[PDB]
Order: sequence, then structure tokens, then C-alpha cells
Amino acid sequence: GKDTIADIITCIRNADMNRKGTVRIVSTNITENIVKILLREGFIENARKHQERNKYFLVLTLRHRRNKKGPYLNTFHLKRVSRPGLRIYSNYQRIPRILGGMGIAILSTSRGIMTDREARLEGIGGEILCYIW
Amino acid sequence: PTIKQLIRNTRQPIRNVTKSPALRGCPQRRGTCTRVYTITPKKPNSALRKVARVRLTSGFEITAYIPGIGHNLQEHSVVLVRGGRVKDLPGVRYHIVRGTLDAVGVKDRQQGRSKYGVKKPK
RNA sequence: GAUGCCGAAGGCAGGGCUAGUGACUGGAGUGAAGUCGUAACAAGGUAGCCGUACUGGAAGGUGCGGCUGGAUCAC
RNA sequence: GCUGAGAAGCAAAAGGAGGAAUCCGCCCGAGGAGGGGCUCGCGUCUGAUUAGCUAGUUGGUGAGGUAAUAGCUUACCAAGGCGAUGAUCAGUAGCUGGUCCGAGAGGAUGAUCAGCCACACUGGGACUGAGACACGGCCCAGACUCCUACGGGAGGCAGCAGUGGGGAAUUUUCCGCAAUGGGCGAAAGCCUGACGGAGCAAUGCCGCGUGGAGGCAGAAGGCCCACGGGUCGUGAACUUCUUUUCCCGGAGAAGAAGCAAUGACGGUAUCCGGGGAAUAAGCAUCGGCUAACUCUGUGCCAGCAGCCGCGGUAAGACAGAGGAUGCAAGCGUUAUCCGGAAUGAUUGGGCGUAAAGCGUCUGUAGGUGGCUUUUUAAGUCCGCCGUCAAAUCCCAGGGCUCAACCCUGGACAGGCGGUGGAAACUACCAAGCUGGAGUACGGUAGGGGCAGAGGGAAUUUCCGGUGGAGCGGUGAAAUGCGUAGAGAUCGGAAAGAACACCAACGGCGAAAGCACUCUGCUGGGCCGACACUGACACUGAGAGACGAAAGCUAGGGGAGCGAAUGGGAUUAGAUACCCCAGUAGUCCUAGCCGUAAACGAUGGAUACUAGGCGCUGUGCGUAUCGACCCGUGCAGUGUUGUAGCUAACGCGUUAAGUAUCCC
RNA sequence: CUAUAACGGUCCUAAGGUAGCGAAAUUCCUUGUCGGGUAAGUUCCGACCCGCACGAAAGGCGUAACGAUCUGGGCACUGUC
Ligand SMILES: [Mg+2]
Ligand SMILES: [Mg+2]
Ligand SMILES: [Mg+2]
Ligand SMILES: [Mg+2]
Ligand SMILES: [Mg+2]
Ligand SMILES: [Mg+2]
Ligand SMILES: [Mg+2]
Ligand SMILES: [Mg+2]
Ligand SMILES: [Mg+2]
Ligand SMILES: [Mg+2]
Ligand SMILES: [Mg+2]
Ligand SMILES: [Mg+2]
Ligand SMILES: [Mg+2]
Ligand SMILES: [Mg+2]
Ligand SMILES: [Mg+2]
Ligand SMILES: [Mg+2]
Ligand SMILES: [Mg+2]
Ligand SMILES: [Mg+2]
Ligand SMILES: [Mg+2]
Ligand SMILES: [Mg+2]
Ligand SMILES: [Mg+2]
Ligand SMILES: [Mg+2]
Ligand SMILES: [Mg+2]
Ligand SMILES: [Mg+2]
Ligand SMILES: [Mg+2]
Ligand SMILES: [Mg+2]
Ligand SMILES: [Mg+2]
Ligand SMILES: [Mg+2]
Ligand SMILES: [Mg+2]
Ligand SMILES: [Mg+2]
Ligand SMILES: [Mg+2]
Ligand SMILES: [Mg+2]
Ligand SMILES: [Mg+2]
Ligand SMILES: [Mg+2]
Ligand SMILES: [Mg+2]
Ligand SMILES: [Mg+2]
Ligand SMILES: [Mg+2]
Ligand SMILES: [Mg+2]
Ligand SMILES: [Mg+2]
Ligand SMILES: [Mg+2]
Ligand SMILES: [Mg+2]
Ligand SMILES: [Mg+2]
Ligand SMILES: [Mg+2]
Ligand SMILES: [Mg+2]
Ligand SMILES: [Mg+2]
Ligand SMILES: [Mg+2]
Ligand SMILES: [Mg+2]
Ligand SMILES: [Mg+2]
Ligand SMILES: [Mg+2]
Ligand SMILES: [Mg+2]
Ligand SMILES: [Mg+2]
Ligand SMILES: [Mg+2]
Ligand SMILES: [Mg+2]
Ligand SMILES: [Mg+2]
Ligand SMILES: [Mg+2]
Ligand SMILES: [Mg+2]
Ligand SMILES: [Mg+2]
Ligand SMILES: [Mg+2]
Ligand SMILES: [Mg+2]
Ligand SMILES: [Mg+2]
Ligand SMILES: [Mg+2]
Ligand SMILES: [Mg+2]
Ligand SMILES: [Mg+2]
Ligand SMILES: [Mg+2]
Ligand SMILES: [Mg+2]
Ligand SMILES: [Mg+2]
Ligand SMILES: [Mg+2]
Ligand SMILES: [Mg+2]
Ligand SMILES: [Mg+2]
Ligand SMILES: [Mg+2]
Ligand SMILES: [Mg+2]
Ligand SMILES: [Mg+2]
Ligand SMILES: [Mg+2]
Ligand SMILES: [Mg+2]
Ligand SMILES: [Mg+2]
Ligand SMILES: [Mg+2]
Ligand SMILES: [Mg+2]
Ligand SMILES: [Mg+2]
Ligand SMILES: [Mg+2]
Ligand SMILES: [Mg+2]
Ligand SMILES: [Mg+2]
Ligand SMILES: [Mg+2]
Ligand SMILES: [Mg+2]
Ligand SMILES: [Mg+2]
Ligand SMILES: [Mg+2]
Ligand SMILES: [Mg+2]
Ligand SMILES: [Mg+2]
Ligand SMILES: [Mg+2]
Ligand SMILES: [Mg+2]
Ligand SMILES: [Mg+2]
Ligand SMILES: [Mg+2]
Ligand SMILES: [Mg+2]
Ligand SMILES: [Mg+2]
Ligand SMILES: [Mg+2]
Ligand SMILES: [Mg+2]
Ligand SMILES: [Mg+2]
Ligand SMILES: [Mg+2]
Ligand SMILES: [Mg+2]
Ligand SMILES: [Mg+2]
Ligand SMILES: [Mg+2]
Ligand SMILES: [Mg+2]
Ligand SMILES: [Mg+2]
Ligand SMILES: [Mg+2]
Ligand SMILES: [Mg+2]
Ligand SMILES: [Mg+2]
Ligand SMILES: [Mg+2]
Ligand SMILES: [Mg+2]
Ligand SMILES: [Mg+2]
Ligand SMILES: [Mg+2]
Ligand SMILES: [Mg+2]
Ligand SMILES: [Mg+2]
Ligand SMILES: [Mg+2]
Ligand SMILES: [Mg+2]
Ligand SMILES: [Mg+2]
Ligand SMILES: [Mg+2]
Ligand SMILES: [Mg+2]
Ligand SMILES: [Mg+2]
Ligand SMILES: [Mg+2]
Ligand SMILES: [Mg+2]
Ligand SMILES: [Mg+2]
Ligand SMILES: [Mg+2]
Ligand SMILES: [Mg+2]
Ligand SMILES: [Mg+2]
Ligand SMILES: [Mg+2]
Ligand SMILES: [Mg+2]
Ligand SMILES: [Mg+2]
Ligand SMILES: [Mg+2]
Ligand SMILES: [Mg+2]
Ligand SMILES: [Mg+2]
Ligand SMILES: [Mg+2]
Ligand SMILES: [Mg+2]
Ligand SMILES: [Mg+2]
Ligand SMILES: [Mg+2]
Ligand SMILES: [Mg+2]
Ligand SMILES: [Mg+2]
Ligand SMILES: [Mg+2]
Ligand SMILES: [Mg+2]
Ligand SMILES: [Mg+2]
Ligand SMILES: [Mg+2]
Ligand SMILES: [Mg+2]
Repeated sequence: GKDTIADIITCIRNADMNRKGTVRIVSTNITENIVKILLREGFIENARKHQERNKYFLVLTLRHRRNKKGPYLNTFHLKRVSRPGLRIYSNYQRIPRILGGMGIAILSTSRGIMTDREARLEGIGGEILCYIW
Repeated sequence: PTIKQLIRNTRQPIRNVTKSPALRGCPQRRGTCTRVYTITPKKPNSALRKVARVRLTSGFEITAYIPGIGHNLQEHSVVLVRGGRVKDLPGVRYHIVRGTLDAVGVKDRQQGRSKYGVKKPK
């Protein structure tokens, strides 16, 4: 648990590859925000919170299998960019865009977390958390 | 691999190693022939190859190949040698430019004459 | 003018580093064809390999320990 | 103005032009701009087979010195300064605007052109001066060249040309101050091998040419041909048109700047006329990559080749011919650099078997590090300013007929510095929180380790009794042991070493390893409870400890086994396999060695991803109220196997899967 | 290819000289041959091995320190010359 962000991302990727809709993730401001964003983008069905023994679990419903489990044309990819060993930052004009914009990029900036779209409207650069296909 | 390790300078390039050290970074060098003789090629290529040992301006002694058909070269002759490798003979990394200094041009060669140092026939 | 201090070559001495060369000798590489053997690959005709010690013209042999990248048979 | 607390003390000049006006000067202050001197942050090659270096060295005072701060100098005081983030030492190198390459990230390099440094025959000094430790100045020493009437002198091309020499290789002992720039002068002007030009050279980049249009489909010739014909080929010859270039004549600039004058280039660039297709195409390649094919000549010869490789009688790979293809006033070969090369990998690789996981731990520096709230604003982000010289690259126009080249204007990057904001993430500051890591408590399994007791088979030898010919051994034998009584058998002693069954695809250990039994000293591990601390974590360069067997030093001990050694065979030989003997060693104490297929051929931590069948230790519920039994929670351990991974084999919750960190 | 002999045959013994060293306090022929030191070296140092006739407790081979030891060379110094 040296990195929480990468961990969330990873659990998602694993549950996804295994064709399961439901994931338990540990909550945190970052986690919660990231998931919110993930919802307003439409990458994930629904999110909700649970509590036991002062632990918080966000469970995430995931988009249903593609017209069977066997014949899948599409998966859902996640990639950590800035990680504890190398922190990647970008100014306004270097802000990444994924596959011509089909995917998104998550930024942590002065005004909070957002997508690259929001950064382009508001004109801010910052730290790039991950890429999402 | 580990960034921390890369910052100890764990990537270093392998320098370019020349194929003709005796030239010392030159297109050609002039030399005098110590000996002219023949050698047999590595099998299964059998023939008799024309080679001469040349002592150069850069001081080295090498063994260089003489192209074409026939030659007038003999000891205490001043020739000009150029690079390039003969896959046949072990140790022979150098040719002898034909048609300059003491090596005349190949007699009666009509085609690709520039390689062998031959005038154009009228 | 003379003289003191500092003073470059020049001198001597021992050092560190490198260049070349040297009777003889140790091994390495390539040489179709030479000599001696046949160690290795099949259970390679005593299973093979690693460490190590002793010995042998030479590949090697045996001892001690280890492993299967061991065949046969056990399933 | 300078010295100085002050009192005081001390310091300057130059005239020349003109008939006069006035001009160019002179001395002392005080500014300005430009040019220099210093000082500091950052960036500024390879080597650990270079690990300690430094004593005016690192600082303090007092005196000196410098244009100025300063160990710049000197005396005294103190003991620092630098260094595993690479000092010192060695090796290489002028650096930067830039140039070449690259999709980019960045690699290599520093010619011309522009800035800076450094040097001037080899070393060292100063002098003059605003400025030098001074290329065509001085002084000395040294090496070398010249002149000398031999007593003495002269000199410094890494200035322009030029000669020798070295070399694969790099140009005329040319013209001119007309332009621009310098120096001196009141000006006239003088000097400028800076510079402006010419000449030589395909060295390179760019433009143009070597003809345009038509040309019976008939002939000569080359070559191929199944002799039918194909192909050089509209190609030439041939007929017309044109004249860039060539040749012969004419005229002829801008460049020159405001009084005319003054042009090295040059009678050149350009413009007009007269002839006339007239003056002008080569070089590689043709096996595959790679575009382009056949024939004669040769026969593992002669030769080719960038790699693979061709060539022993019909060679698309040699040499010749014809034909074709590629480029074209160039075409090839060699050298150098980047590319392709993901082949040193940040973007962008790997480590079970292909090269590659230290033998295994403990841990120092170092790197990363859980959640919540606040703070700060170092990173990070946004705005504005300064600068990062001009030339080059990029964009937009303009000029030489075009292009190359030149000129104007402008800018993205990206760097550094100042300032105003933002506060999510890293970082900091203050307080919190348990799920990570620990402590206490209570349990429980264990060949964990060290130390001390005890036990039995078996074997060997020795002492007897019996007995009386072979034992032992091999594929078959023999050496060997035996009538001096062997082996066999019974009874006795003595000694050492190893621990049958249990034992199992079982247990513990960090690994190595650890098992007859017992007891003592002690290391961990796991499980259940909130009892508690509250991030104390994970890894680990150097460093430390442990580390099978063999081996060694010193002292013991010595049954069996057994390197070496000896004998017997086997065999062409047998320094081997087999047999008979048997020394080191194997054991114990105290050390050293530090290696193994030290293997899961798989570094460690964490998080997350179907199962099925098993086992060990425990806990819970159930079953009975104690052994099962069942279902389950953990911790480890084994076998099949889904997703996914992999070159395949296979791995697959004990990953070789999906991610993060360290080595 | 000349050479030499890792390899084989045979003879004889109780067995046939291993490690290391080697023209040596051991080498006869012999001032062996080669290298070095010297203008010139029968001595000296290093090496070859053809050890007349090395050799393992009559020890073999190394070796720092030491010697009124034996033996070669050099600087200083001198009537040794
Ligand atoms: Mg930046
Ligand atoms: Mg990488
Ligand atoms: Mg290359
Ligand atoms: Mg000196
Ligand atoms: Mg000396
Ligand atoms: Mg030899
Ligand atoms: Mg050899
Ligand atoms: Mg041969
Ligand atoms: Mg064999
Ligand atoms: Mg075998
Ligand atoms: Mg085998
Ligand atoms: Mg043996
Ligand atoms: Mg034996
Ligand atoms: Mg064994
Ligand atoms: Mg006065
Ligand atoms: Mg005066
Ligand atoms: Mg006058
Ligand atoms: Mg007057
Ligand atoms: Mg002034
Ligand atoms: Mg550089
Ligand atoms: Mg002092
Ligand atoms: Mg590239
Ligand atoms: Mg130059
Ligand atoms: Mg310059
Ligand atoms: Mg100077
Ligand atoms: Mg000179
Ligand atoms: Mg000087
Ligand atoms: Mg002065
Ligand atoms: Mg001067
Ligand atoms: Mg000077
Ligand atoms: Mg000069
Ligand atoms: Mg002099
Ligand atoms: Mg002089
Ligand atoms: Mg003079
Ligand atoms: Mg010159
Ligand atoms: Mg010359
Ligand atoms: Mg020359
Ligand atoms: Mg040239
Ligand atoms: Mg002028
Ligand atoms: Mg002027
Ligand atoms: Mg003036
Ligand atoms: Mg002139
Ligand atoms: Mg010029
Ligand atoms: Mg010409
Ligand atoms: Mg030209
Ligand atoms: Mg020309
Ligand atoms: Mg040329
Ligand atoms: Mg051209
Ligand atoms: Mg035509
Ligand atoms: Mg005309
Ligand atoms: Mg023209
Ligand atoms: Mg005028
Ligand atoms: Mg004309
Ligand atoms: Mg083709
Ligand atoms: Mg060819
Ligand atoms: Mg080439
Ligand atoms: Mg044939
Ligand atoms: Mg024939
Ligand atoms: Mg033929
Ligand atoms: Mg024919
Ligand atoms: Mg040909
Ligand atoms: Mg031809
Ligand atoms: Mg070329
Ligand atoms: Mg590369
Ligand atoms: Mg490589
Ligand atoms: Mg690889
Ligand atoms: Mg292998
Ligand atoms: Mg391997
Ligand atoms: Mg390991
Ligand atoms: Mg290993
Ligand atoms: Mg180790
Ligand atoms: Mg550790
Ligand atoms: Mg620490
Ligand atoms: Mg931290
Ligand atoms: Mg955090
Ligand atoms: Mg610029
Ligand atoms: Mg343009
Ligand atoms: Mg134009
Ligand atoms: Mg410009
Ligand atoms: Mg900027
Ligand atoms: Mg800034
Ligand atoms: Mg905050
Ligand atoms: Mg805290
Ligand atoms: Mg014990
Ligand atoms: Mg008993
Ligand atoms: Mg009897
Ligand atoms: Mg007998
Ligand atoms: Mg007896
Ligand atoms: Mg009796
Ligand atoms: Mg008996
Ligand atoms: Mg006993
Ligand atoms: Mg275990
Ligand atoms: Mg055991
Ligand atoms: Mg215990
Ligand atoms: Mg508390
Ligand atoms: Mg280590
Ligand atoms: Mg130890
Ligand atoms: Mg042992
Ligand atoms: Mg021994
Ligand atoms: Mg002993
Ligand atoms: Mg015994
Ligand atoms: Mg035995
Ligand atoms: Mg024997
Ligand atoms: Mg004996
Ligand atoms: Mg025998
Ligand atoms: Mg025995
Ligand atoms: Mg021991
Ligand atoms: Mg090893
Ligand atoms: Mg083992
Ligand atoms: Mg049961
Ligand atoms: Mg488990
Ligand atoms: Mg397995
Ligand atoms: Mg499996
Ligand atoms: Mg793998
Ligand atoms: Mg013979
Ligand atoms: Mg024999
Ligand atoms: Mg023999
Ligand atoms: Mg025999
Ligand atoms: Mg006998
Ligand atoms: Mg005997
Ligand atoms: Mg015998
Ligand atoms: Mg011997
Ligand atoms: Mg031996
Ligand atoms: Mg010897
Ligand atoms: Mg002698
Ligand atoms: Mg002796
Ligand atoms: Mg002797
Ligand atoms: Mg004698
Ligand atoms: Mg000599
Ligand atoms: Mg001699
Ligand atoms: Mg003497
Ligand atoms: Mg001697
Ligand atoms: Mg003897
Ligand atoms: Mg003796
Ligand atoms: Mg004796
Ligand atoms: Mg003695
Ligand atoms: Mg001694
Ligand atoms: Mg004494
Ligand atoms: Mg003295
Ligand atoms: Mg006297």
C-alpha cells in the first residue's frame, strides 16, 4: 500500500478483466473524487459507500459484459502515470489527450481533481494521476 | 531498471570500433611493400590469392589484397592502400588501389573500369 | 657600485607513472589431411553434472558431499 | 580635493594657430555612457585495477601590499578544509552561439561565420603606460639559423602571399585603398596583406545546356534467334524551325557618400547586331536485399564479394559482347559520424530453462512510505516583467530573370532571475486516527540451536570351549585368509562410529541443515482476545554474522568405510570399471577456509484477481456435553486447473497474472 | 620436411629416481651453448639439460634477519700503480 491510487486503479482493472461487475475499494478523498469523476464520464455503472469497524468501502458496479462474456471486442484500460518514483507534471499546453479524446486524463490541480477537458476550459496545468481508455 | 540505479549511471554506450585501425582515420594511406606472395583461402573456396605485406606511414605492417587480373608489383614499391575486407582470407582487411603510384591499372579491362584504374579506350 | 630575500634554465639524488626492447619460458587461436587414445551426446556402453582433494601421457579415474538438466522400472 | 577625531598638513598648469573675433589644447574636481578587474549560485568529459588528500593548507588578530575585496604577503593564535553524491592522482579536451542526424525523447561534433578564453622559438622577469606582464618592444638564460675584416653582432611567418619537410590531401612570392572599419592630423592628407576584389581547384550546394518539330516503316550494321523473325530504333541518316551557350563585332552601368572631382573590380555584369545544329555525355549496376538479362569465353583455374556466398562443361554471381536499369556533369570506391539498433531501453528491454537473482540473513547511509484535519508555499500551476547578442533553424513578405544566396519583420519552444496570485498532489508545521508495524496477556505444535546424562542391535578385534578342510570372492577366476586349527557355532570382555521399524507426495529452521532416549539453558512461529503505543513501516550501496562436503593448523581418537598406494585379474594396452588388502581423511575439542546443480535453476515487501481435491497447526459454531463428526475463520504446506501471461514448455492466490517501491 | 618422441615392443631386477633443482662446494670432455655485465670477461649473474657421477631427515627446494664467511660488480677515496 505504498501507493493508494495505483491500488484502486489496479483493483478495478482486475475485477474488470475477470468479468465481475462488483468491486470493493477502500475510500479516501482522492478515491471518492476519482470515482465521482469516473461516474460523470460514464465509465462505471454506479457507486456507493459502506462502513464497518471505522473502515470505508466504496463498492462499484461495472458496465455489463459485451453481448456475452466470451466474445469481447472491448475491455476497459487504466494506466498510472505519475507514480511515487517519477512525478509527471504538465503545463497548459502539454496536457495529454487520450486517443484523440475518446478516453480521458485525470489531473490533480490547484482547483482540485478534474479531467483534461476541465483543465482546457479553465487553463490550468498540473499533476497527471492516470490515463483511462 | 530502477530509476535510483539509473542515476548511478548504469547506462553507458559501446563505442564504435573501426574496421581498419592501421589507417588511423583516413581514406587511404601510402605504403611500401615488404613482401609479395600468395596465400590459400579458407576452405571450401580454393584458389591462389595475390596479397602483399605493406609497411605504412602510420608505422604498422599489414597484409593487403591486390584486385584485378595480374600485377607488376614487387618489393620496395610504393603503393596506396584503401579499406574494405576480404571475407576469404584471415587477417586481410585492406586492398590496394589500382592505377595510382606504383600499381598500374589492370590491363585490358573494359567494364567498371574506375574500380581498377583504367583509361577509357578511344 | 655592492649586498639580502625571492628567483628560470643547469646539477645531484631517491621516487611515482608509462614507452620500447630482451636469452628463455608459460599458455591461447586458426591451420582438410599426422600421432595417442575415445572423455561427451542413446542407460554413449562404469548415468550425467557442480564444489573439492589425491593421482594419471592426455581426454580423464576414484573418494566425499550435493542436484536431476537421470534412462530403466515403479503409477 | 587627499590624509586625519581634530588640530592641522599637503598638492596644479602649456602653449600653438589667426590681423582680431575665435578655434584646437592644458590643470583640478563632479557626473554619463562604453571598455576592463574581481566575487558568488547553477550547468560544464572517461577512469575505483586512482582512497585518503591538504599545513599558507581551512579560519582569527596585528602589521604590510594591491586600482579594489581576499593567505595576495608575513608573524602569532586556533585545528580546521575537502572526500565513497568520487577528493586527490592519472588520461583526453579550447568553451559557447551553432553544425550533422533523430518520429520525438535526445545522440555525435565545435571547419568556414559571430562572441569569449589562451598563446606568440622554449622558459622567467619586469619597464613604459588609462590600458600589457605586450606576436612584427626591452632584459636574461636556453636551443637553433644567418652575417663577420672572427674582435663581435643580427633573428623569430601559429600576419599576407611563398619555399622546404610531414602527409591520402588543401591555392597566386596578384591588384587596389574606390567602398566599409581603424590610426594620427586644424585641415589638406598619409598609412592600413583589416578589408574590398581578382586568379587557381567539379571541394560542395544551386541554375542552364549538350538541340526543338517532323521523319517511307524502306536500306547498311551490331546482337539474339526454335531461321519464321525479334531487338538496338524514330534511333541515326534525312527535311525544316530556334541560338540559351560558342564565335565575330558594337554600345556599356549601379556600386559614390550631395561642391565638383574621385572605381581596384572592368571596358566586367547587362543590352543590340551578324554567322551557324552549329562548340559540348559519361559513370555505376543488372543472383537476393535491389530497379534492370541473355549470349560467347573460362572450368574450384583466372577471378568476384557489403552479408549470405558464386566458380569442378552449357555460370542470370567471373571476364567479353549486345541489351536494359539508375543517376546525371557528375558517377563510383574508401574513411568519419548519427540513423535503422527497442543493440545500454526516461519515453523504450530483460533476468524459471535463451546472457542474467548476491548461498542466506541482521542492519548503517540512501530511496520510497497508510488514513483525517490545519498550516506553510519548497516543488507544482497561472498571470505580468527582465534577459537568454547578431547570424543560423521556423513562419510571413521583399530583392538578384529563377533557385541557391541576401534583406526586413515577427514568434513558438525551452532555460534562468524578480514579482502577484492558486492550494489539489509531493514536501513542511500543528493536532488527531487504527487496518500497517510492534509490546503485554493467555494458549499450543515442533528432528530449531547449544550443553549434560543414558540405550540397544550390528560389526571388528582379542581371550577361551567345540569341531576339523576348506573359507572368501567373480561374468568365469586368481591374489588373500586356513592343519601354527580358518570359516561355522556358544560364552566372555573391549572399542569406536552410526541411530532399523516409526518415515509420510509428514514437522521445524533465514539458509546451510536438523531424527535412539532423556533432562536442563534458549531462539523464533502461529492462533484468540482490544489490554496497550500510535506509522514506530518496506528495502538495503558499503559493513557484519552464519554458511554442506572437501581441505588445512594444533591436540586427541581410530571399529567400519575408503582418495592415495600395492597385489590379483580383464584388455592390443588398462596408470580404469571388478576383486584382495589398506594410509590420509571420515569422529571429538579449539580454530582457519567461505566455495557447491548453496536449486524452486524463481531477491524482498504490499495490494488485488474461479474453483476442485488434499494435509499440519490452532479458533469458532454444531455433534455430544468428550473422541470423532460436520460446516467455517485464519497461518503454512501439496496436487490438478478458469481468467490472464508465456517463444514454446508451462506458471496459474506459495504466479512466471494485474499494479507500486527498494536491491 | 629435416628433426626430436608424448606412444608401443623386448630384457632384467627387490624395485627401477617421483616432487623439486640442475655445467652446481657436484660437469669429465669444458673457457659447453645462448643472454647480460666489460673497450676486451677461463671468474660473476640468468637460462638451456647432453645430471661422466643432483635428489628428498647422511633431508629436497625456498627464505627475511645475521656473518672479522666465500664470491662478482659499482660510487667515494686514495703513492696500490
Ligand atoms: Mg517547467
Ligand atoms: Mg524502463
Ligand atoms: Mg553503425
Ligand atoms: Mg628545477
Ligand atoms: Mg631520476
Ligand atoms: Mg608447451
Ligand atoms: Mg594448443
Ligand atoms: Mg594440418
Ligand atoms: Mg565414452
Ligand atoms: Mg558414461
Ligand atoms: Mg546422459
Ligand atoms: Mg587411481
Ligand atoms: Mg580403488
Ligand atoms: Mg557421489
Ligand atoms: Mg608645490
Ligand atoms: Mg609639467
Ligand atoms: Mg600660419
Ligand atoms: Mg600669431
Ligand atoms: Mg573626469
Ligand atoms: Mg561538449
Ligand atoms: Mg604562517
Ligand atoms: Mg530513434
Ligand atoms: Mg582553421
Ligand atoms: Mg574568430
Ligand atoms: Mg597575454
Ligand atoms: Mg615555428
Ligand atoms: Mg616570454
Ligand atoms: Mg605604471
Ligand atoms: Mg605589439
Ligand atoms: Mg614577451
Ligand atoms: Mg611575426
Ligand atoms: Mg639569448
Ligand atoms: Mg637575441
Ligand atoms: Mg632586437
Ligand atoms: Mg602563411
Ligand atoms: Mg612540398
Ligand atoms: Mg610528400
Ligand atoms: Mg582538393
Ligand atoms: Mg580607406
Ligand atoms: Mg576611411
Ligand atoms: Mg579624428
Ligand atoms: Mg599590395
Ligand atoms: Mg579577404
Ligand atoms: Mg578551369
Ligand atoms: Mg562550378
Ligand atoms: Mg569551372
Ligand atoms: Mg575528384
Ligand atoms: Mg546539378
Ligand atoms: Mg528528335
Ligand atoms: Mg540567330
Ligand atoms: Mg543568362
Ligand atoms: Mg559624384
Ligand atoms: Mg548574340
Ligand atoms: Mg529485380
Ligand atoms: Mg560485379
Ligand atoms: Mg560499404
Ligand atoms: Mg557442370
Ligand atoms: Mg569447351
Ligand atoms: Mg559456359
Ligand atoms: Mg546455344
Ligand atoms: Mg559479367
Ligand atoms: Mg557493355
Ligand atoms: Mg560522391
Ligand atoms: Mg539508440
Ligand atoms: Mg550491445
Ligand atoms: Mg533482450
Ligand atoms: Mg544451459
Ligand atoms: Mg542461465
Ligand atoms: Mg536465491
Ligand atoms: Mg545462481
Ligand atoms: Mg557472496
Ligand atoms: Mg533488512
Ligand atoms: Mg533508516
Ligand atoms: Mg518523507
Ligand atoms: Mg499520502
Ligand atoms: Mg539569436
Ligand atoms: Mg521564404
Ligand atoms: Mg523572387
Ligand atoms: Mg532574422
Ligand atoms: Mg521564456
Ligand atoms: Mg519564474
Ligand atoms: Mg493542504
Ligand atoms: Mg504527525
Ligand atoms: Mg550434544
Ligand atoms: Mg550389548
Ligand atoms: Mg578335537
Ligand atoms: Mg596362502
Ligand atoms: Mg600365532
Ligand atoms: Mg584341538
Ligand atoms: Mg571365528
Ligand atoms: Mg561402549
Ligand atoms: Mg517452513
Ligand atoms: Mg542426519
Ligand atoms: Mg521453545
Ligand atoms: Mg493517542
Ligand atoms: Mg551487499
Ligand atoms: Mg566463519
Ligand atoms: Mg570436513
Ligand atoms: Mg595435503
Ligand atoms: Mg589431525
Ligand atoms: Mg584402520
Ligand atoms: Mg575395504
Ligand atoms: Mg593396480
Ligand atoms: Mg607397505
Ligand atoms: Mg596389469
Ligand atoms: Mg579392511
Ligand atoms: Mg571446526
Ligand atoms: Mg557461485
Ligand atoms: Mg542443498
Ligand atoms: Mg474424517
Ligand atoms: Mg494460505
Ligand atoms: Mg508445481
Ligand atoms: Mg498448476
Ligand atoms: Mg518469464
Ligand atoms: Mg619422416
Ligand atoms: Mg609400456
Ligand atoms: Mg616405453
Ligand atoms: Mg606386453
Ligand atoms: Mg625377477
Ligand atoms: Mg619386492
Ligand atoms: Mg612389483
Ligand atoms: Mg624430473
Ligand atoms: Mg606429475
Ligand atoms: Mg627451474
Ligand atoms: Mg662456464
Ligand atoms: Mg645442495
Ligand atoms: Mg653430478
Ligand atoms: Mg672444468
Ligand atoms: Mg654483451
Ligand atoms: Mg658470455
Ligand atoms: Mg677477477
Ligand atoms: Mg649459473
Ligand atoms: Mg645417484
Ligand atoms: Mg647429497
Ligand atoms: Mg636418506
Ligand atoms: Mg643441511
Ligand atoms: Mg638468504
Ligand atoms: Mg659469530
Ligand atoms: Mg656522496
Ligand atoms: Mg710513496
